[PDB]
Amino acid sequence: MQLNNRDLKSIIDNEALAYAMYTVENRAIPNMIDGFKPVQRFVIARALDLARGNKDKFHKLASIAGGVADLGYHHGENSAQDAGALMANTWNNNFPLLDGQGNFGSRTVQKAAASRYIFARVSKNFYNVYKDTEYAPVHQDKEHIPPAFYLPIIPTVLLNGVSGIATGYATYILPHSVSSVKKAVLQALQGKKVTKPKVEFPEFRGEVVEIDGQYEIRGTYKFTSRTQMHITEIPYKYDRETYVSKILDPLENKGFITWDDACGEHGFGFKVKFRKEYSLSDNEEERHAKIMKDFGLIERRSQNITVINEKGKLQVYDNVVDLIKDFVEVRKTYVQKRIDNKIKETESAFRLAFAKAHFIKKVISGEIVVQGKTRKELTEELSKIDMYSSYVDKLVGMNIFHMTSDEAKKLAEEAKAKKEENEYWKTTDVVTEYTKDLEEI
Amino acid sequence: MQLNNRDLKSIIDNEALAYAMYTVENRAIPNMIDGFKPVQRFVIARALDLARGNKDKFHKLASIAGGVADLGYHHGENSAQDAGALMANTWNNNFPLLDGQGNFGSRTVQKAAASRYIFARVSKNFYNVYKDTEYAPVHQDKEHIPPAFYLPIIPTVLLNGVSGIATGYATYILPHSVSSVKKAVLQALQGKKVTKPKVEFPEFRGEVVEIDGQYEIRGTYKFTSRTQMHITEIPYKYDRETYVSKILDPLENKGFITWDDACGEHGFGFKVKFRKEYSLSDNEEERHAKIMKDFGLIERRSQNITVINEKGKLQVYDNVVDLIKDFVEVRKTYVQKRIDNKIKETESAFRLAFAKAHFIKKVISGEIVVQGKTRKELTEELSKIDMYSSYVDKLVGMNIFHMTSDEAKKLAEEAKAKKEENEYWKTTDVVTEYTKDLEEI
Amino acid sequence: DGLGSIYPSLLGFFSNWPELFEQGRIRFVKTPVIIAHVGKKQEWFYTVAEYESAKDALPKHSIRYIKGLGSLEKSEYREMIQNPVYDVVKLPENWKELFEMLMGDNADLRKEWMSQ
DNA sequence: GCATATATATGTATATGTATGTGTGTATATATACACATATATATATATAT
DNA sequence: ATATATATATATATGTGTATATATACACACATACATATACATATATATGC
Repeated sequence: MQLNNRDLKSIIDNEALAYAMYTVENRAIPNMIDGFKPVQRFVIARALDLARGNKDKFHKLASIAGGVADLGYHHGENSAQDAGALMANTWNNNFPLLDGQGNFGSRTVQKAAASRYIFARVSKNFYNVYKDTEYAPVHQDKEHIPPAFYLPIIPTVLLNGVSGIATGYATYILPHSVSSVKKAVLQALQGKKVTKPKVEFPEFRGEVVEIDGQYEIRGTYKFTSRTQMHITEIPYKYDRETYVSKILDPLENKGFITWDDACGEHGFGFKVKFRKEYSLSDNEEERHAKIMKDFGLIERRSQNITVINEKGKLQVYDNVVDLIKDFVEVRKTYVQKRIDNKIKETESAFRLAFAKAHFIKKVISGEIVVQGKTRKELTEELSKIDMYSSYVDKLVGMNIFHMTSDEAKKLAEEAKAKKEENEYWKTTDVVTEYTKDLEEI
Repeated sequence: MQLNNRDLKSIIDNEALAYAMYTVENRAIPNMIDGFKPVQRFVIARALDLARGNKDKFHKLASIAGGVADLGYHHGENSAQDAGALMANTWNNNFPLLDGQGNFGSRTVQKAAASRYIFARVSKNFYNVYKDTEYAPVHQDKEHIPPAFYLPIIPTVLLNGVSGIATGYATYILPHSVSSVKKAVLQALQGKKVTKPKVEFPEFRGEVVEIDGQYEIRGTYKFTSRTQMHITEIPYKYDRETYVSKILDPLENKGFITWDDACGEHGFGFKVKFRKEYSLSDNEEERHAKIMKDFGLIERRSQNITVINEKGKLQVYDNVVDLIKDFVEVRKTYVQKRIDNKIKETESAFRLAFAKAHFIKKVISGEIVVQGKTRKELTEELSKIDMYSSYVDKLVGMNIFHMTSDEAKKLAEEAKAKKEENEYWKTTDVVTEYTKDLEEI
Repeated sequence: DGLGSIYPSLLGFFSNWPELFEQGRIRFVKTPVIIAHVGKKQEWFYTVAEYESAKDALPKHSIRYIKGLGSLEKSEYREMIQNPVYDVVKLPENWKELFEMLMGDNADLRKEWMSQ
């Protein structure tokens, strides 16, 4: 019946503390490695689940939203498909995670449509930066069917813009440019003095000016005449709707401006006829300062770097170069683990192939005789041979077209093929394959 | 830059007529043989594709709505999960085809549940009624992965009630009783006198009486005292809040009755005290009729049958029995076609079983052996043999443990099992196998 | 949906003012319902009957049904707006009996209207 | 007739302290308004009639 | 000369579709601004001072 007193210290420091822990570590944060929040990890994980069969078939977002609870998801699917709608932009994101098919909006509109018109599939850039995913660190919860995280060669958290918001903490990161971060991970691999990558925005002709830990994103404007006006770019936090509603309309119902549209292949083209009772400054620097004060073309942004590490704990940073270097020193350990484990399996494969090839060379008029004798006799007599110690199940699952001469030379050449693959993956190390998977862009 | 004069008459005769026929066949009215909507065929086809692995796993209603466009659905999916949500109940339908998991409802709530809370799987009733669905007639559209129609052994549309409403046209059929339809199709098998089946509505402890085409669905009340009374069943077209706001709320405003909750586990329980202003007769028959009319415990209903044949056009039936015997004759024709096709396959698998048995008996003991030869000339040598012809491809890809003598007899005994199944299915008819189908219940 | 329901209902709405019809200022935009990849190129089909007449003649393909502009891409929209296709909507002399026959509340008009 | 002086009033320019964000999505649920038709029902409007 | 018998178009309503929207907590650590006021300098002027 349990009429128990549950006191408020117990209520807060157990239940609300666990709720706060879920917000800070399993709802809001992306890791420094993959750049994915856990609902994003769910989205790309079920994108890999539906990526089998063809890499060019297009799939419904609701088809991801259907069986996401198989992987360990226990919330509403609408937030998941709207998250995938954000990674279906390629205008709010510099790095295209998924190829898409449908109406995805532009710079001028920001609200994505519902799932009912939208097809999506895995992009190639996934396959450029994510590889070797069977070595991913398996999560501590058993029904957490995706791992802890995946294997990128890059920190993707700095490529598309992260706003991470939870109980207590908050974080914000701007996107960057692909060649800048590519030469950055070259220079951080080599151990030289690492250069800062350039912050890039997609589909955007504005200018990012970096002063005192401060990003001035500047929209563009041009004086076509003295009075007539053409703003061609607006800053990135504004779209066409709020530039109309909070800038163009409040100055339009004050008798100073009359705005109109002049867009095209680029959006945000507003042609503004100023009115005769509004003062045009002949001092052009005062004109520039007042047009920055009123039209608000300079958007100033300050970043915030708080991250969960590879160990599952909070870490506060101030520079992006330290995130690159931490990514490199974290990643190289698992690269070396992959190298050693790959050596183990490639050897097991070579001894398996040499065992089955030398088996077939001892079958064709050989001492291993199959007719007239039962199953158990052959399993025991091949089990007593040490070079058929634990392989005899796939020797017996083998079929009779492994009897001719051509297959015997085929088994021999494939055994020496994985022998030279065994030696080739035995010689190499972290750095030259990391150089290779970097240069596969 | 195209400009064409477009007259209203050809606009009507093309696209308004297309909208009319689309609302008739593809939106409202089911086909008479199986009683499914096309969107309902999409729902149970997605149930098949979801439960291809396991019958007992419970899928989400979002999961039954997820991957629907690849099978040929091209319209608003929200109607598809709401149509799925309006079938897996135990209370609106006598005969569910889907096991539910969650509060799908009772008679006390008319609203369907959300797409965020309820799981579902297919019922056993799919495995009781819907057989040999590999022989379903192939739809003319290649994108139509569900068939033209499914394969029922019963008129399903009579069992749960269907309200179809389209462009100038209406149809309504009502639910019935399972043993009544069962003995009706038993009489329709044997050419006997076919009784029109008894109407049953589930979770309804009252009764339905047919009066000259009208159907009276009766709510039940009982005199607790002279002024006290208890309503125990109400008609299904009144919900709890509908009986409150349509009867009980427009009776306390005029000061007639007084009502309170007594809804037990059986169903719609209310307790009503009659006030002194609402006078009742001393004779119980006009008092009973006055209470029976004022409380609205009569549900009048009328029938309409405008249903769809297999030839893609309409057909109007006066009653149940003509549609029953039309179902019987089309089921007899297609079951005769499916047993002739079974004869074709039962002799083909005999031919393959005797060929593989004789082939293994010559491989064990004979000149037909392989030893470091050329796979291709071996297959051509088997192509010289007339009864090794057209089966040479899987014979080279056939396992070595059949080469042991434990399975060389096993192939022969399974061929004997084929023999007895072959001349077992050479003697069967429509009527005894469909008699087995009816006694499976 | 569109060309069968919001089209004739808004034409019955517009039937109060025929002067813009004989001004020619009403222009329906014919929109594709199937975009099909054949070989490398694409083919556009406006209505379902246009596809179904040419389904058998066209070779193996990969189609995409179009439910509306939410499935249409950027370049597809810019092509159908910078090279548009218009049907000029002309009212006949017997528009009133057609709009009563097709928009009146009697269902019997819809009964023997579809029976021919 | 003219020095003059200071007083306060209004520009003015900055520096305060607040106030409103919405950010940017995640997350939770819910609501909305139409087209397709017969079947009752109901309620009150008119006739008449003595 | 109005009581009443009666007839007929109003109100859901069923399911299918096809589409919208909306109140909130989360939080930094600024972003833009909302006035705003406020104190102080200096100008002129005029009326005192001489």
